[PDB]
Amino acid sequence: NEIKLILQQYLEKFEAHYERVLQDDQYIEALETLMDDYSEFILNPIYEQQFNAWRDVEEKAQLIKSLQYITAQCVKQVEVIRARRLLDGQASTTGYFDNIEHCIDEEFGQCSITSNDKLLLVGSGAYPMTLIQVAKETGASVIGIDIDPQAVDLGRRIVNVLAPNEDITITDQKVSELKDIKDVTHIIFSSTIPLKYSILEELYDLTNENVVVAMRFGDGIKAIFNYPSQETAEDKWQCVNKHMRPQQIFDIALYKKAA
Ligand SMILES: CSC[C@H]1O[C@@H](n2cnc3c(N)ncnc32)[C@H](O)[C@@H]1O
Ligand SMILES: N[C@@H](CCN[C@H](Cc1c[nH]cn1)C(=O)O)C(=O)O
Repeated sequence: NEIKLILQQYLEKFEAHYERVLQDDQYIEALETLMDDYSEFILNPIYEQQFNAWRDVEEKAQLIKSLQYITAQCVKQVEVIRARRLLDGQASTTGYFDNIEHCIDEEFGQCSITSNDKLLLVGSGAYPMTLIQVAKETGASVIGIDIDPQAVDLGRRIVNVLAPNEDITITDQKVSELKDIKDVTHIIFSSTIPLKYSILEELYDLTNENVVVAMRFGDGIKAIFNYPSQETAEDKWQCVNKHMRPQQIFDIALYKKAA
């Protein structure tokens, strides 16, 4: 009940900060600072307990749902801002970016992806760290898909700056449109994708029998800055590991073939 205020305050701020950042590139610092606070807020044990204590299903669910959407748009823009800034000759980071760009290597596991493997990232974004960091680290081919053309465009330009000689392709194709989906060994889903589990189910018959999927997600209080986990259809995708990260904004669920 008491916490309710904070979330509605965040929702209003994120709504205001987003509209302001679009029309004027002066309120960037404000948005980045807001996301740095939000990132810290969801990793605070105090507010986690307060959040979990709150019950009222309908109202809470709608509030979480409303927060998921606005923060989705904010992450998109914060990536665009970082992309434009790098292209303008200035590397940068934030509390938010520093949090997530840590354990991108060991999302599947330590020394899991080899040189011969091929990773597919669903929802690459304007600043595709995952593509760049995996490509340079493992020396593997990596693909990125995004429904946003701005993300595709900037993504290609950023890849060209940071990893020009690595095998990195980004398109606006869907999993069904990908020609060499059968050769894909690893698949990462971005947390903030509302159709990620819908595309998971689809990818079963498209992918080979040795494929492994890393689904980024956030349950409980993290669900305000993430789309949560879900049950998967029986005798298809099997959750072999749920990787909770108490100091990171998103957790990881590993899916493999049932046989
Ligand atoms: C900013 S990182 C998140 C990215 O995922 C992308 N995204 C959201 N939903 C989907 C989807 N269903 N398929 C592919 N990419 C998506 C968004 O366009 C955004 O750039
Ligand atoms: N561009 C990024 C992909 C987007 N990263 C976000 C991180 C996040 C989770 N919650 C809030 N922010 C996501 O995984 O949904 C990459 O290359 O990993």
